[PDB]
Amino acid sequence: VHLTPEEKSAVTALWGKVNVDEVGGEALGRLLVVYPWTQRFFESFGDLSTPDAVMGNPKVKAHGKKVLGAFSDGLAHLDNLKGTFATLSELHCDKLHVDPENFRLLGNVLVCVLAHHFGKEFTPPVQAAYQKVVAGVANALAHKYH
Amino acid sequence: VHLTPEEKSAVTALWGKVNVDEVGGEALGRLLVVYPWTQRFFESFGDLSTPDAVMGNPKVKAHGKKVLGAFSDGLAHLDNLKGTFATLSELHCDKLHVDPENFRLLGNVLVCVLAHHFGKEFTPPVQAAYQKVVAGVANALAHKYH
Amino acid sequence: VLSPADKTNVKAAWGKVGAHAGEYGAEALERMFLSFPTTKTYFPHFDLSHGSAQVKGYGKKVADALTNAVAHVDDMPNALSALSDLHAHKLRVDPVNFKLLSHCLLVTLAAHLPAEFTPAVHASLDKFLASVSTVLTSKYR
Amino acid sequence: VLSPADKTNVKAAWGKVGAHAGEYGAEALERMFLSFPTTKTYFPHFDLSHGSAQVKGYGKKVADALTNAVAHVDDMPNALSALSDLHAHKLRVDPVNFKLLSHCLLVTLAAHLPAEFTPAVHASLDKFLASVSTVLTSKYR
Ligand code: HEM
Ligand code: HEM
Ligand code: HEM
Ligand code: HEM
Repeated sequence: VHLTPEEKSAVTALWGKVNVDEVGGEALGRLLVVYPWTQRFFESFGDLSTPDAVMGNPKVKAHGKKVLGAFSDGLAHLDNLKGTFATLSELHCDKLHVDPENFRLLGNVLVCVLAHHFGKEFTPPVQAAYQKVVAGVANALAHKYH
Repeated sequence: VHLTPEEKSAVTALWGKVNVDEVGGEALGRLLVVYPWTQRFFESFGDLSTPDAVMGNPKVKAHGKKVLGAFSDGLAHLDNLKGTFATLSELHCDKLHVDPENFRLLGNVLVCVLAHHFGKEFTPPVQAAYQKVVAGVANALAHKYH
Repeated sequence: VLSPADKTNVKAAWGKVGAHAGEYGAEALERMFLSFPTTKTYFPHFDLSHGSAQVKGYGKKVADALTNAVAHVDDMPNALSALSDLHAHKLRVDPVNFKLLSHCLLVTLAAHLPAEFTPAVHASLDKFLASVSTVLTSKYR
Repeated sequence: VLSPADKTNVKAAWGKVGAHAGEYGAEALERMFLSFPTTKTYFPHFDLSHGSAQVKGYGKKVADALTNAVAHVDDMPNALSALSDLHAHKLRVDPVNFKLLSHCLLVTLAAHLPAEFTPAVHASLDKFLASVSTVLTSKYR
């Protein structure tokens, strides 16, 4: 994926307002609630059996912060997502055994979280730019699978 | 998409044995039988009311031959499927209004036809190479949509 | 299957949408056409510009069908039977596109329902839209 | 839904699989692992090399489940109830992978049973495998 200069500007402007301590835990929690089969990868988190248990789980929050920090790193290298994420792609394949289809689900939920948090500011053109971003990140994270 | 040199050799060898007069019409016919909603694009083709009518339809056979000839062009330019299919991509988007998801359906039907035609020779590694080919053709045909 | 909690959550969220249902349908379509341009292949006969009368009119039809489904959440196959016939025999949209529209409907609801779009409600709405989509593709072959 | 003709076609085609069911299941899995390497993420505890004992044994399990589904084509949700429980609550394979395995089963049948794999039978088998997949993901959420 490649973004036009206007899309890059819109992505970067919105992201500068994203709360680093919160959006990641919200997105990861919603992934686990909306698509509960994804809980298979997170047994060590403990009880994930209700929305309240997931959303308040401190390990969900801490892990989501790391996931979104890596996402933030990708936004600093939008022309080189595959290179930027190659080590993490290898990790998710070789060590974590994560089906990359899950990366697309997390992108779905992240877009919903941005829309929920920002409201009307998350316009249809801003969403379209973020859809390119989350697709690019998912594709980059899938790239070193074999 | 990137085939290994071994995969390129295997796809080229098998394709040289393909009956260019039948395989395209068989793949297109099976698309219309197995996924009958795809008949929407071919109302001008006449009788599509039964499997026998579809497979025996002279317009299905003639058009399938043209589709297969385009596939052959892709197999001759595996390192530049994007450029090979750019004009047909624009045509399928702007003139024909064909959802590119149909290209993926046709590609997997073509793989089934190759398996049917070649039997034991269509080994699991040969299939894996052809899966790269049909995904690459579908991606290239989708690339100029907008 | 939609659980009792799913049905409660969907009815509550759609009740909050209220008179905006048609507007949100049109916005979800605009989001879908912009984010997923291949979906435009089904509307070569539409002006797809922002605010077009055809997108507004069609978005109201989508919204009304969803309202019908909410009002008949216990037996959606029967309530949507005529619409599923039309999808299977005439419109013939590839099934993947229903996931794209469903996602854009969720984004639209999220952008307009700050209090209501909780994780639980998000999950229930996703299941509901997938169930509608399943009904609408159930007669394809 | 599977029509009476679909059920006839599936029973005839799968009946010809016969005692090869296990071998053909292992071949379909090999085809899937080579063609769609992301599916291997579900089998880190397996030796996935050509001819491995674990792939052969698992292929027999898949094939035997399909034979049972064919024998109970009139009430598949009930016949597969314990297996769908296991998929929803433990295995938790993302739904996309079922289409990949189904495609590789069709390829395997086409390569082995050319006289059976007519266009109509191909259509019926694809519907049947999609129906099995639907049952196996029916309890996910
Ligand atoms: C944009 C998408 C994603 C990004 C950027 C991302 C990033 C990360 C990062 C930075 C780590 C920590 C690596 C380390 O500590 O060395 C990690 C670990 C992990 N990720 Fe991902 N991830 C993504 C999606 C997913 C998804 C969708 C799943 C599963 C559904 C997943 C499953 C895991 C697991 C299981 C771990 C290890 C956690 C643990 O040790 O308990 N990841 N990821
Ligand atoms: C996936 C590989 C495909 C290839 C390589 C391909 C190639 C072609 C070619 C070479 C033509 C004729 C162009 C011309 O005469 O100028 C054509 C026309 C057409 N294609 Fe495709 N096609 C593919 C898939 C599809 C699919 C899956 C559909 C619909 C389900 C489709 C719908 C059409 C239609 C409706 C026409 C015009 C037919 C007519 O003139 O009546 N194509 N395609
Ligand atoms: C939740 C999913 C959907 C619902 C509830 C829905 C509902 C409707 C309704 C109520 C109509 C009008 C039916 C009539 O005239 O009696 C319609 C028409 C139509 N639908 Fe949608 N639909 C859905 C998804 C889709 C998708 C995903 C596409 C393609 C991307 C699509 C494409 C069309 C088209 C092309 C028409 C004909 C519009 C016209 O010519 O005016 N639908 N749908
Ligand atoms: C037609 C579709 C499928 C059928 C009929 C099927 C059948 C089965 C059966 C009968 C079992 C053993 C159940 C038991 O222990 O009681 C099983 C286990 C399993 N299935 Fe499949 N399955 C299907 C699709 C898939 C797919 C698409 C995947 C992933 C790509 C998958 C991954 C697994 C895994 C990882 C196990 C556990 C194997 C082990 O640990 O030994 N299944 N399945």
